[PDB]
Amino acid sequence: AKLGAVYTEGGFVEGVNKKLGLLGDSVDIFKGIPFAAPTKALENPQPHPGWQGTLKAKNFKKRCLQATITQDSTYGDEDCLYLNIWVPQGRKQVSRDLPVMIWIYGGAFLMGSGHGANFLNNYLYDGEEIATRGNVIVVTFNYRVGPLGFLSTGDANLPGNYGLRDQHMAIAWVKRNIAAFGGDPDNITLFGESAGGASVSLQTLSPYNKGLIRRAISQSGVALSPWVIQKNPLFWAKKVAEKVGCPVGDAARMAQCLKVTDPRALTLAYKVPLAGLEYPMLHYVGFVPVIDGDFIPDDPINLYANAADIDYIAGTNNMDGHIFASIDMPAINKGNKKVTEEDFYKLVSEFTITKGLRGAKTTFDVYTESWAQDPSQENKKKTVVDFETDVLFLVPTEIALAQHRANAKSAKTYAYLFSHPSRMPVYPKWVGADHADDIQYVFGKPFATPTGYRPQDRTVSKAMIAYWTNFAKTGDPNMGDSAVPTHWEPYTTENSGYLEITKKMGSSSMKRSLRTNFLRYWTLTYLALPTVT
Repeated sequence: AKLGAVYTEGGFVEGVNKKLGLLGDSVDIFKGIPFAAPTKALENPQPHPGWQGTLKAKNFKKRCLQATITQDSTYGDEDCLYLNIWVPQGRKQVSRDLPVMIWIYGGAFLMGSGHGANFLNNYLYDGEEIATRGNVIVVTFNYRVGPLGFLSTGDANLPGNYGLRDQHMAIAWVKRNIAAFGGDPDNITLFGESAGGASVSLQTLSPYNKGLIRRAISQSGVALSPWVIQKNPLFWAKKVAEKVGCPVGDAARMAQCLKVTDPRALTLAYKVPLAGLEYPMLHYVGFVPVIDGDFIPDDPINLYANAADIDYIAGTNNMDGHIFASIDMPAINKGNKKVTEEDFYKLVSEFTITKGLRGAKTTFDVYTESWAQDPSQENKKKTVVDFETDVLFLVPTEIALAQHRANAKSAKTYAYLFSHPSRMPVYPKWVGADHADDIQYVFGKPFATPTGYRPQDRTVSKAMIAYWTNFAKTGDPNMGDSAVPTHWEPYTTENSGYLEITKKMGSSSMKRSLRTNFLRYWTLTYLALPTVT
């Protein structure tokens, strides 16, 4: 079929019908639809005026102004609030009442875009595969990142979270306009990975979204992950100020100077160091969401009631912390490099800053019990990985899973562990998936570009897309248009089980207590420890 021209609040818009096979099936593709007025530096996103006639939505638009790969130069543009839609069309009647999935990309909050991940093959967030295979509409979009999206003074001079508002603007635009495209506005499901999953989590927790979101999915990132909230934004806003010439004496004088400073200078202001250096990487991402008593009313841990009727899927990857570990202690991946005990303590010492040497021991005490199964070999090395996976992703996710059940009313809750491997690990037991590995399966890359994947990869992808889009459709990953290889049991304080995703989905796929030992340590004792200042 075909949609042709569609009426949106801002006016008509025309996409591109892409024939999918030869019997009539296709997909309508809109790229570059504006959901918010061009942006003013460090100012909240505003409504879009509209345009006259028909907007030709055939090409992606610029990603938001952001640092480049080498933090050498900048690419993008401040006129980036655009979104793209994919609508699976059948052979007769155009589609209607389709669940709607809105993707929110990650990138440590410093970079990314709706088309974001790309190359000479094909962009990674293309929603054609998810759209057509799950019979759902897919929206991707851009939101301000880096200083321009999260610079904040920690008060009203410069509140921060401009990026989160952009997300909000697009989710709202979808709510009021996705019907014209054949989507069910009361069935919007948000999904994202890393900063994307933290963002999905933060949006479900914000009162600004009352009545907008029906369900949500956090892939390796929830609002509780330690890297998500910037506890001392002002410090950061000063660093930028210095570098760009603004006075760092009055919070209010420096904020108006920054609003006028060249957007590009602000973007390049701060530069994250090399690769193997001084501290852990967490200590380096600074431009992030902030607890502003407005969009994020209080610490996210006290906001879950706001997600009481939002079904929720949250999970992490097998070796989610691998790559981060491999930068704070390169030894991990060298079959001839030693892993010290003093080293690992220097590290956990860093992740436990706000808890003094006390909190450094307690943590060190818990993670070290290895009766040296491998003082410096396959074991103590992996515990370095598990420390990173736990702090950055597993534990925060488990705390959010629980906090979401404990506040549930109608909301169902589901957890997962992604363990399918895409590459030979270093050690034969460290088999699994690294950070971000899940994206390509959720986006159906094994089908998109079959030639770059193994049959097993296609199998994992087909399963994950089926679960995600049955969930988007009914709130039950098990129920919908796609068969799933195995029943996925809802998370409850009691059962508190998760589904392990691998190439061999079976009944033993449903696991339970995952290191309840550390979850327990962290929540029961570390958290209640005295925060030294």
